[PDB]
Amino acid sequence: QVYDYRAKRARVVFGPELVTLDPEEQFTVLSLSAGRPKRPHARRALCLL
Amino acid sequence: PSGVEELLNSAPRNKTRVVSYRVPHNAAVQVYDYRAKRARVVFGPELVTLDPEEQFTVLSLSAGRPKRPHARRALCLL
Amino acid sequence: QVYDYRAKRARVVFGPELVTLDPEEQFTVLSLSAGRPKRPHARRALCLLLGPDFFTDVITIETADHARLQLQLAYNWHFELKNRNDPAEAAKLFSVPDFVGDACKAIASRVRGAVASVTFDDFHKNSARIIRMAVFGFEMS
Amino acid sequence: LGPDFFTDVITIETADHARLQLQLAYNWHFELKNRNDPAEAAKLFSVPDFVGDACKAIASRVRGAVASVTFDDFHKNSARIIRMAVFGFEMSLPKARDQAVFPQNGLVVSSVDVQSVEPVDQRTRDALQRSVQLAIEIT
Amino acid sequence: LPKARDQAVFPQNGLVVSSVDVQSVEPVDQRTRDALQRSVQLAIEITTNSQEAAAKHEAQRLEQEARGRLERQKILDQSEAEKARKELLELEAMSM
Amino acid sequence: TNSQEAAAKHEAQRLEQEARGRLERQKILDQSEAEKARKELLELEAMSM
Repeated sequence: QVYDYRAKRARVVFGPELVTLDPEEQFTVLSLSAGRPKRPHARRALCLL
Repeated sequence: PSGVEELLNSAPRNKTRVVSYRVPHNAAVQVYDYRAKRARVVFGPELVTLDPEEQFTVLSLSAGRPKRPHARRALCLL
Repeated sequence: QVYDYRAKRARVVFGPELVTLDPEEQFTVLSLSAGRPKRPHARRALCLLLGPDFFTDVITIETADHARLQLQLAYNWHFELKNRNDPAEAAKLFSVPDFVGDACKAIASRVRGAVASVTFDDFHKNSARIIRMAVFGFEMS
Repeated sequence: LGPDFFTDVITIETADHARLQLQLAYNWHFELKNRNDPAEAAKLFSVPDFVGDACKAIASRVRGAVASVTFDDFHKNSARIIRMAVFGFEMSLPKARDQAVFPQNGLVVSSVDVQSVEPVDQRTRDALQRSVQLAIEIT
Repeated sequence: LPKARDQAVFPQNGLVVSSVDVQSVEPVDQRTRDALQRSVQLAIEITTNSQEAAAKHEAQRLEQEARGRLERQKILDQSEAEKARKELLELEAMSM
Repeated sequence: TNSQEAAAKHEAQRLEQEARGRLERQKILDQSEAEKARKELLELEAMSM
C-alpha cells in the first residue's frame, strides 16, 4: 500500500502488478518479526505476504 | 523548538522552506496555532503544513528496553 | 498567570495561546516538588500542568511489627475545572505555594497513619487495598 | 497568606522513657473574614513571629500528648493521637476537629500529615528490628 | 481540683501571660536518662513477649481445633472401615 | 520499672490464663464430638462383633 500526500489519499494493491508512484506518494513500510526465532524489529519490508 | 530532528527522521533544512511532516496512516498528530489562537488535529495519510506561528504538540513516551518515563519523545502518536 | 502592576490587575491564561505581556506585567513563577523522588524546591516553573499525569514518589513507612519498608506510588492525578471563565477559581489553582509537595507529603503522613496500625503480614499479603482505602475516601458499599 | 506546609521536626519523650523525633507537615493558611479592615490586617502582623510561636506551642502540646501515651500505642497509632490531643475537642473521647486556629493573629492550621516516627535511640530501632524479625519467622 | 485557667496576669504592670508550651523535660543526670533508656528497652522486649504470647496462644488453639477435626475424621473413617469389616465378617462367617 | 514490669507480667499471665482456659474448653468440646463419632463406631463395631 502507498499513501499519496498530493491527493491526500492512500491506495492499496497486490498480486502480479508493479507499482508506479506519483511523486508525493510514499510506500507503507512495515516492520516484521524476524531473526532466527523472533525479534520485534528485523527484516523490515513493504511487501506483506 | 528542537522539534527539527524528529521530523528530519545531514544537510540542514531550508528554514525559509515550509515545514512539513508526513503522517503515517495509524499515526496521529496535533499542532497549535499561536496566530489564530487555535489548535488543530490531523491523522492518517496526510502530510502536515504549518502556518508560521503553528507549533507541533511534541509528546514524551515511555520507552527504553523495558520502561522509562522520558525516552523516544515523538509527536507521532500511534 | 501574570499580574499587571500597571493596571493593578492579575490575569490568567491556558491552552494553545502564547502570552504577550504589558511592560509592568510579571509572571507568576511557581516552585515545584521535583528531584528523583521529592524535594520542596526543584524545577521551578511558571507552566503549571492541568492535564492527567502521575507523581514520581517513594515513601518509607513503619509497620506495627517495627519493620520499616519503602514503597513507590504512581499517584494518578489531575486538576478538575468546574469552570474556566472564572478568574477567581483560576486564582485558587495557583493559590497553593506547592500543590504537589503538599499532596505527596499529606498523603505520605496518611500512609504512615495507615500502616501504623496494620500488621506487616496482612500488609505484605494485601498492600494495594489498605494503602488506598485508608488514606482517602469513606464507605462506598 | 496562602496555604502551605511548615518544615518542622520534634523530639518527644514517651511514658516508657523512649525519646523519638518526628517531622510534621503542618498544613496552614491565614483565614480572612475581611480584607477592607485595616485593624484585622494589623492583627495579622501584630504577632512578632507567627510560625515559630505556632511550631513551638504545637510542639509543647505534642510533648503534653506523648507524655501520657505509651510508646507501644503511639508506634501502632501515632497519626490519630498526634492530631486529636494537640487541638480540637469532641466531634462525634470523640476524635478532635481537624481545624486549628490562633485568634491572636487569625491564623488557621489544617490537618497535620505524618511520615516518620523514628526513635532517637538506634538501639531501640535494633530492638524493634529483632521484634519484627521474630514476627516474620513466627509467621 | 479542677484544671487552672490558662490566663495569667501581672497587675503591677498590666502584663498578661497566655498558655505555656512544652517540648523538653530532659533530666540533668544523664545516668537517669540511661536508666529510663534501659526501662523502655525492657518495654519493647516485654511487648515482643506479648505479641509472641499472642501468636503462640493462637497457633496452639488452631492446632488444637485442627487435630480435633482430623481426630473426628479418624473416628469416621474407622466407622466406614468398621462397616466394610462387618461385611467381610459376614462373608467370612458364611465361608467358615 | 519493676512496677511496669509487674503490670505487664500480671496482665500477660491473666491473658495466657484466659486463653488456655478457652483452648481447654475447646479441647473438651472436640472430645465431645469425637465421643459422638466414637459412639457411632461403637455401634457399628457392636453389630459387627
